[PDB]
Amino acid sequence: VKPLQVEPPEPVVAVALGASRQLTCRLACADRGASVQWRGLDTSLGAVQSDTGRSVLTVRNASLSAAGTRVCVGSCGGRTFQHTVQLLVYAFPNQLTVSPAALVPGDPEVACTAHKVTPVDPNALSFSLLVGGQELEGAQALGPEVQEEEEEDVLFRVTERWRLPPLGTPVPPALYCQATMRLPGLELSHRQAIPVLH
Ligand SMILES: *[C@@H]1O[C@H](CO)[C@@H](O)[C@H](O)[C@H]1NC(C)=O
Repeated sequence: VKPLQVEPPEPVVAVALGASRQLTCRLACADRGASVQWRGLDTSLGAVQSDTGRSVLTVRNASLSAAGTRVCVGSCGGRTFQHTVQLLVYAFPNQLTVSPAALVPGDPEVACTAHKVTPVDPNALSFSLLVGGQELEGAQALGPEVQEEEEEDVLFRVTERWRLPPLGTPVPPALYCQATMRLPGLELSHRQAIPVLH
């Protein structure tokens, strides 16, 4: 095993807005002046270096400013070791709004808005329009519209819209909007019912 080890070891660690995470950097060293440094936001909270074999970095009540690349550097007997890990701070939406909130057969469009979300990158944040547990075939996605929420941290409001196909017979009792967020080691989802009236 390498002299320097970080737990957790993954190159990207995701932390929710308001949550906590602890990164422990351990350096095995027989010599006396072994040093462990946590840095990466040196222009900000700053770098911290100690004569030690163990240094723990803790993010508490994570804010978006906690995000960024951290590096643990260990020095033992003139040799230097490192581990680089990106902290990703995200906010999964705490509310979806569907418009219209209920559909009548024949309605041509439905919109689903995710509130207070970040990141908005479509490679992480996705929207699906389902009937049963399957994607509704023929639903044309008009593309996410992104805006800031009103005024730490600035979060976003993201709306997907679909032109609807005929819903067919038998008419489904509901559609569902699902917002899904995919990050390293994580898949988060929010499915909201859309009643179909009449
Ligand atoms: C967490 O952070 C926010 C500031 O963004 C603060 O308003 C809230 O009270 C904090 N919670 C604690 C425990 O300090």
